[PDB]
Amino acid sequence: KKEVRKVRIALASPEKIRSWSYGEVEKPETINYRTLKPERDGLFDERIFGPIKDYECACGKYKRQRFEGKVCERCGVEVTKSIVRRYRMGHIELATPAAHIWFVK
Amino acid sequence: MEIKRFGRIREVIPLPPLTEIQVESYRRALQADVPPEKRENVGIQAAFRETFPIEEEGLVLDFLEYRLGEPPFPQDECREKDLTYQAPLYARLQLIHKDTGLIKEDEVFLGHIPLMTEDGSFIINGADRVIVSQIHRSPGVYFTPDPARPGRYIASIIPLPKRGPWIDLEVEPNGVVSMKVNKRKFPLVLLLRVLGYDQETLARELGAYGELVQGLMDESVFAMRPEEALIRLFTLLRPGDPPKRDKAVAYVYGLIADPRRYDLGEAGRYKAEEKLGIRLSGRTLARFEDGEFKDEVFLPTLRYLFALTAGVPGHEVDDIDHLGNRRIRTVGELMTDQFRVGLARLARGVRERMLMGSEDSLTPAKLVNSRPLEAAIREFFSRSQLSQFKDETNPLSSLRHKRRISALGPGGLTRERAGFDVRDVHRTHYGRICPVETPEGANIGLITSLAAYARVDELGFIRTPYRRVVGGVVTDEVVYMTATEEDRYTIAQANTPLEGNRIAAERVVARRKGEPVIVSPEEVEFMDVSPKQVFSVNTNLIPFLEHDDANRALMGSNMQTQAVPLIRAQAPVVMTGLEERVVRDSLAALYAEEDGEVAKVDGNRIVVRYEDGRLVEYPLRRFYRSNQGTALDQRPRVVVGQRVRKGDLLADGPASENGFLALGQNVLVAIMPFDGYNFEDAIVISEELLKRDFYTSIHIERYEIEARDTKLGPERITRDIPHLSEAALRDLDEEGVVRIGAEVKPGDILVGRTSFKGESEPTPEERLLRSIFGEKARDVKDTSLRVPPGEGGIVVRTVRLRRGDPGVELKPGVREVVRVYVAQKRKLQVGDKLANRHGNKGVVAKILPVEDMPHLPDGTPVDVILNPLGVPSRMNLGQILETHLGLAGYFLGQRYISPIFDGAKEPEIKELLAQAFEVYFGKRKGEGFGVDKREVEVLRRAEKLGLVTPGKTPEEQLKELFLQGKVVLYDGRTGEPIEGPIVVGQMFIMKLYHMVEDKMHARSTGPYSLITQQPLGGKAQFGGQRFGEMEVWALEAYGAAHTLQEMLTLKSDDIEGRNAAYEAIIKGEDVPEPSVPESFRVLVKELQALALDVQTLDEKDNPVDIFEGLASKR
Amino acid sequence: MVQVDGGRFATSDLNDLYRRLINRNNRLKKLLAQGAPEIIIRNEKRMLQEAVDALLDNGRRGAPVTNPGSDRPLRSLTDILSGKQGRFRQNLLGKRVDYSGRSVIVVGPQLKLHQCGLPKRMALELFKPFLLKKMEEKGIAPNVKAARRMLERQRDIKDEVWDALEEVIHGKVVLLNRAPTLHRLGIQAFQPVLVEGQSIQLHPLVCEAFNADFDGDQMAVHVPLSSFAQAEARIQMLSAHNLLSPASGEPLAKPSRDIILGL
Amino acid sequence: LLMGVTKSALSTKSWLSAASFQNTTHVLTEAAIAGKKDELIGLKENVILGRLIPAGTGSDFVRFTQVVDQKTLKAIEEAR
Amino acid sequence: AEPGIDKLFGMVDSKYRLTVVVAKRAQQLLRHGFKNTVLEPEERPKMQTLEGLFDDPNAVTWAMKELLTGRLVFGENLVPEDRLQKEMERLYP
Amino acid sequence: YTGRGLSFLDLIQEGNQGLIRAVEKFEYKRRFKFSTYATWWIRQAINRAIADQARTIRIPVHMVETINKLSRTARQLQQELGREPTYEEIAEAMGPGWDAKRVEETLKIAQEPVSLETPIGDEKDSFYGDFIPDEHLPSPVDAATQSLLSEELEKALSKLSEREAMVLKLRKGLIDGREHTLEEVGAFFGVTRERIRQIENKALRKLKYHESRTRKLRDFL
Amino acid sequence: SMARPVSIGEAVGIVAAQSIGEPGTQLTMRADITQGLPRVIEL
DNA sequence: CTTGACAAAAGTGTTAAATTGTGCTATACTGGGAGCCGTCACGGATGC
DNA sequence: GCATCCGTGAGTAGAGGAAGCACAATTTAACACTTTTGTCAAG
Ligand SMILES: O=c1ccn([C@@H]2O[C@H](COP(=O)(O)OP(=O)(O)OP(=O)(O)O)[C@@H](O)[C@H]2O)c(=O)[nH]1
Ligand SMILES: [Mg+2]
Ligand SMILES: [Mg+2]
Ligand SMILES: [Mg+2]
Ligand SMILES: [Zn+2]
Repeated sequence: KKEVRKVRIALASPEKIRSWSYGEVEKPETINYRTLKPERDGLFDERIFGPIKDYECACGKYKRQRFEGKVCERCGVEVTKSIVRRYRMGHIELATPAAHIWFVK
Repeated sequence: MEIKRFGRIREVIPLPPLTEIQVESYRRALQADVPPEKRENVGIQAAFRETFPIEEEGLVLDFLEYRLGEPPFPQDECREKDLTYQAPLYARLQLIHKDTGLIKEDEVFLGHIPLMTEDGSFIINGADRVIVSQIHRSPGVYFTPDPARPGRYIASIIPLPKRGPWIDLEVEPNGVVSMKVNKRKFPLVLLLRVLGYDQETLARELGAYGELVQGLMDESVFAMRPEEALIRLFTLLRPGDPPKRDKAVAYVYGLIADPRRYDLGEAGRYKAEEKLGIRLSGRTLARFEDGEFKDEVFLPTLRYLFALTAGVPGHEVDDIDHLGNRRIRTVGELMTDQFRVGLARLARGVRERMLMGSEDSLTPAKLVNSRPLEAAIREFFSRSQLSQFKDETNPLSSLRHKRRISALGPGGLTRERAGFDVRDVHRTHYGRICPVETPEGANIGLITSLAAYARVDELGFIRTPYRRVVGGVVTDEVVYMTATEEDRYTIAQANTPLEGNRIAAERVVARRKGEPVIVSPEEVEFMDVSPKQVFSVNTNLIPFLEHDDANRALMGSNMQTQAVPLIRAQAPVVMTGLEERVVRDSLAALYAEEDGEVAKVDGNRIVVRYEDGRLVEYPLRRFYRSNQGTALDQRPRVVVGQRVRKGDLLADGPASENGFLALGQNVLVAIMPFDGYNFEDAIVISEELLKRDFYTSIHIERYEIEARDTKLGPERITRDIPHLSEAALRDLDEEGVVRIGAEVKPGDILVGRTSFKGESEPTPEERLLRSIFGEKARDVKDTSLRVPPGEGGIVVRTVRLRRGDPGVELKPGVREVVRVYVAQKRKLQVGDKLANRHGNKGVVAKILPVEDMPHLPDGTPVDVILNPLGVPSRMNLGQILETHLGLAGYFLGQRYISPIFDGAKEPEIKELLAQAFEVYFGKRKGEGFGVDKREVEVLRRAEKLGLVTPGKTPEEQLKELFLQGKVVLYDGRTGEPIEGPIVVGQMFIMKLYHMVEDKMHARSTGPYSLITQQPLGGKAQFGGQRFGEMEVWALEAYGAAHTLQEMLTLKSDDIEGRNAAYEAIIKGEDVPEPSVPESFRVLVKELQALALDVQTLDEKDNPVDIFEGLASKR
Repeated sequence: MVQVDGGRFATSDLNDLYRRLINRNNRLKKLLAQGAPEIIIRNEKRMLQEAVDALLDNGRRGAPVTNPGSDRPLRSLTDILSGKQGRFRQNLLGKRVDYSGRSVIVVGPQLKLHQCGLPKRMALELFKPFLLKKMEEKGIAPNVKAARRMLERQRDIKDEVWDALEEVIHGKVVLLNRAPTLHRLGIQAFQPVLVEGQSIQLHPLVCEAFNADFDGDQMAVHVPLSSFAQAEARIQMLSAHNLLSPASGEPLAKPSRDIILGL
Repeated sequence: LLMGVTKSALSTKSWLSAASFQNTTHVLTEAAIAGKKDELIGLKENVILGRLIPAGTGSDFVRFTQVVDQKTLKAIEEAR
Repeated sequence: AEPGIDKLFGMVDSKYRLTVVVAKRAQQLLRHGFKNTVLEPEERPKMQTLEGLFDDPNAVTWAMKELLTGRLVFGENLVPEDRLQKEMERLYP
Repeated sequence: YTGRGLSFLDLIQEGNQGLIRAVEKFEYKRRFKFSTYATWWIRQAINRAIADQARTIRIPVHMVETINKLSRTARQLQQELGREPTYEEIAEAMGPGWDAKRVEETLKIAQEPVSLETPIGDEKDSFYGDFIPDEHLPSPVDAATQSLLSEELEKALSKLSEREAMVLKLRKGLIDGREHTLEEVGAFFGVTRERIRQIENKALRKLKYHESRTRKLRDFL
Repeated sequence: SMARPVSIGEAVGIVAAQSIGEPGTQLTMRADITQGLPRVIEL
């Protein structure tokens, strides 16, 4: 529709960073060592970053396209396309503030 | 076919063993066969005695002796099962309790040491490897001038690599002599006080110079006690740590006096004694005993520095690129260095184990864990820069690989930070390092070759032989000397005329410290052995080298390594004389051990009964695949009942003909332009070469597949593959493997395999399709191995390894592995690369039928046409002289040996051409034929060009043209002669490894990358071509906006665009408009991870969403 | 975090840098809730600042963070965008592309200035979607899917396929490129002529602009797809339309070597 | 004022083209604090976004040209 | 060299305008199946096939030949673009 | 404890947590010194932190202890046999409940992932990640055959009646993406369950009859 | 390249950079070493 | 098109067995360890 | 005027490449049983 005519770059506030994210990463876990599935609250969680295959939740209650825009009430995973996993961000809440090294060195 | 030899110089010694740099160094390190009590303190024996004994500080672990066991598997078994050819190592240790006095001895297993093959290589994980020698600066004491300020010098002390820090001694402008250690500069008097030096001692010896000694006479620290000075020095070295004497003496003693930490080296100690004129007891800077430090080298180094600055006649600066200051580390030393590294780690785990856990009940075996030692050795032989994949395209390739010298590697220089001076040809390179053989590009001058007569001595310095000259007569006594020793004499050239042993010339060309001079015979002290000692083995194989420019001689010697073996390979018509020794030392052929009689001859083995009565059977390697894919086999050359002498040839190896190196063919060459098919190095050949199987070679390719255990189920190698017709499964046997002898083409199945399908419900459209035809979906899918595009041939071998087989170490989860070998026979074709020994190369551009080729008046056509425009600007005239001599041999039926710089000259070549004309033309007259009408026309022009003498008869003028290497040549297309006489002769041409069959590739669509979603790279991956920045600039300068946009979006990473473009074309439509590339979306996300807000706007500054709303929180 | 064909896993360096920061952040929370002394708390906070520095820009301040058992520094976000190997110069200013090939070059003296010689085998792969449509238009294949199976196996390709490939390329041009591309004449457009063999035939008079000869040189091939792309290549980029030098204005395609010698 | 080619190119108005040349950290940190806006004027900026470059056939001087035949032109003008 | 390239370059003020006119005309021919051509039957480009002579399938070749006859009109702001395609589609369904 | 997956400063901070716990539980009535008791708690915290943070793919504490015991056993057998043991020797020394299959599975679990950024070769312009294809997004070839199949399936369904096609699409799941029960289709049209079965089966017979007369649908199978 | 007035829309900046840079590179690959390339860079 | 069936495929508690998470150990023990120069050379910008 | 710090160095191709133990919480698998859903035979 609309065409891109300009690109702007600026600083990001803490309040803007929290509006980007779909959840907070609380654990350093990647995946289960036996089932090879992402762990809850980890760096690959489906409830934050989206489903791994199209229109399929973690628990398996939903498996088809008809429930588009729906969130499972059991696993908490949105039923949508798996390509959102390239675009959805998370965030980490620090216990104490830290400086950005670009604006220091 | 007889052989004629030229030359005058008589060599007094033959060439040394050409692989002795590898073989002799690794034997000295191992000392495998020397009895333990007679072993000398070198190699790994010296490493055992350096780390041991290990003391807790009351438990002592000591070393007694070691031994090496027999290898577990033979060499051919290791190659087939991907093993390492090695031997177990055992150490005999004893534990002593100091408090009690009880001793226990046992033998502990330490691991495996790789073993070197007879030709000088290793088998690491089933692959052949070569350890390349390293050159580096020798340790010692050196004096160089100050670049910033004239009249000042710097003294350096350099240990072995990673065996101590460098020490600098400089006179500061203020007059204080300073010592710099680890980027920290402190006055020398502080440390010189620690060595118990007083004010009366220093001024006695160094006070004979002037103002310099005054800078060493500070009274602030002179009265200070050595213990107080020791602590003060410790604070400067590492400030912050608590000053304690127990910690202070540990740091100072461990920095310059601990033999386990500082090592000057045998070469470094020898250099220091020669220069400073002292004698060293050890290999450290200072010696610690009786609770005090005693000086060993610091005082003599300081005296040389002061006297050099003062200007005494006997002291001079050092040249760091002088070959007397550079030394070679061979395979034995490089291996032993890592053996000592891993042994120090083992002693570190022994100490932590003997002070914690069952101290009263200990055994030597329970203390020792050999895992650190095996990891050090394994890392060296696998992931070292000096351990390289062996080059074995032909036997000459592997010989050169073993004589290469590299300045790179761990502890060496870097490719990017190396300057001009380190890359130059130094004057001391003469007779030690070849001046012409080196790679062009970023590695020029950093990788070199050993000279043919050179050898590395025990300390690592290269020596070259010279003949002693006394009183004007030359003796046969030969002395090997280094560059530093060579500088003291006047050395005559090898071509100096002699009357027996007496020098005959009044004026002699000689060198004095590297520069040419003219001297009298009574001033000569040494003489060169032969011209061959200046160059390497590759350069010594080029005849008429004296007529070639060095820039083109570099190409010729390098490209002999890339020649592939031929099924009808033959030895060159013109040889230098090194062809026999190259085949002999490569160990590729088979020779008789002593006199005997041949009993059995076969294509697989030969049996010889020797005169002592014993029978020896020799198996033959047949159709073996090398690291580069070329076939290596041995062909017998004897018959049953034939008597043989000691050293007689039994079987030819690859690229050899009756014991001579054979890298190509001998062809008939004409030098003339031909219709533009010779344009800019292109080459025209005849179809007659293909008809008689010239330039035909055999290549073998290997393919592999695995059957694994998965969660869904195990993969199975089977013939029953779903949805496949009988035409596809015709050549597979009952086990799913292709039968031996089958002919395979791209798309043909080699091994059949099935895998369990992942759980995924099908798409609705497929579900209706399966309902219509009444077909039930299967639970497995096709995952078989097929021939890649552009490949194929004949199946000649299969190998099947299964879990549990003896010697087979498969990775966890792998059930079995199947390997298939495919062989093809390659004939010469358009696009193949050819070369000669003088640096002339080019690709084949045209193949002509025989009736199209130019031919001699007797009907003989030529084989190859070369453009004369490639000669003049390259200045490689050796190929012209080889052609002239090959023309004489074509009619006389003989071959020649012309050594380099002493060989065939034009008067001798013209005397041979006169004899060849008598059979080339005297034959015609007897048969009843005169002079052709067409030859009279060419002769008429030839005297207008000033080529023949006016007034002579036609027969006399044809002979005048023959002595210049020219003949009258007819055109095959018209039958009329070329208007001028053409140079025609015989030349030796090689077929190189680079063939167009292995290089042609194309792609429409294929695999894509994970993160950027762009096409992969490389033909092996079926990847696309890189369209880089400079290519984008060219499209911008053309104004092709739409062509540039397609490559950026529709053909690389616009996922939606590339799907729509493919569907439009198969429907007969024009491709649609592209969209945002995916790599730009990645850049925006990666910038957001850096807490930067990047936003795309429109004309009104309103935001534009490029993520389709997929990343917006509702 | 992907599983390779053999069952082994592969992961990026950013995952290890995130794990370090999360571990230190969680430990600081527990230490604060336990009333730890200020010496322990200050140590944790100094470690947390350094962990963030490594994630953003590893090696800018202090010693680089390395993966245990190795000395290779971990790749941070700043390393991903900067340098010759970074995101800008490697993936945005230049890319790898579809519909492209490569082979050795030989001389064709019989060609016209606007022609080149292209192997049949290369052209079959380069113009594959066009050929699939053409095969179905005739009776060679019933549909596009059946056409693609026929080309997979070499022994299943019939003689009529080569006739169809001749009508596909009628009037079209390709792009030939030799590296290094020093000026814009390192890319030129040619009308392909299908040949037997595996090497590309090049006109004698365009070798000076390419700085090309015949001792081993290789060249690349590209296919413009749309009508805009074909029209630009046939009008602006054609070899026969670029005879003078953009730098000096002197003839660049001109007689050379043996052509001069004969004349 | 006179400056060299490197300094002249790094002080350009567009941050996308300056950050893709050299000194990326310094260029990006200065643009973000100022809130700079890139107007996509030159060639490098449009290449990065995959747009049609404003040169050659992509220039506004020739980009909007129309082509029509007489039969369709007569019908439109007469009916208007 | 393309036939009549010298005359084609002389018909436009800028060489890039000629490429724009050619590319847009070829799209028109492809979209209507060559039924809107201004060429006479004896002027149609041909290609030689094993079965006989047939029409040239290359639309870019057709566009260049049509532009040499002088029967095409090109310029800026000639007609509204939506009204151009509607009439051309009605004339050539 | 250095060299086991954690940095020296990480080990120190994990040991400081054990020292805090020891202060809480220490008893001075027993007349033992503090370092005698605190050493137990300091070592435990460091050891537990190694088993929980040293691997990218976390492995439970009990399984980590099995992997460590399995490595000690193979090292002891290696120095006794003069060679690397087979899986059958390892299982026998481990004890009851262990066979060669369990040894191989445990070793497969204990494998660490490799970095995508690890170089290969000497020059630093080639990395592991450049040789790994992506197999999640469909290829351009696979996307086109999906749409070609749908277009051909739509033209075949036009030969059917209005309800025969509509019932078939609901049952097969072509409209909503999910199949619907015979009863669910019945509720949409107001008809019984068994009625759907016969009408859905009839439409299939007509499709099979046309299919044999055109062969426009077999290649997609 | 055409010996005629330049047409509006040509990227003359890119052509200038390629015209200056090309002879310097080919000369090095084939005096340009001393008082050649270094003098041009300094200017 | 509608009833009666009829077994089958799928759904639903219940529970024992693998599997995983966590606390604890009382002689006395109290500041690390690896490096280690053909250290790359030159220009620009900053701070004294 | 000088010492200190920091970023820069051509392109494409290849081809190898070291703790236990006890016990509580939690997850999973096995097993029945109830309910839902097609087929078959009428009709
Ligand atoms: O490292 C290199 C080597 C070569 N090349 C490229 O390959 C070319 C190899 O050029 P050559 O060194 O083969 O010389 P030449 O053909 O120009 O010699 P004459 O026939 O004129 O005597 C170079 O001129 C350059 O284009 C590189 O780009 N980089
Ligand atoms: Mg090279
Ligand atoms: Mg050349
Ligand atoms: Mg070349
Ligand atoms: Zn769910």
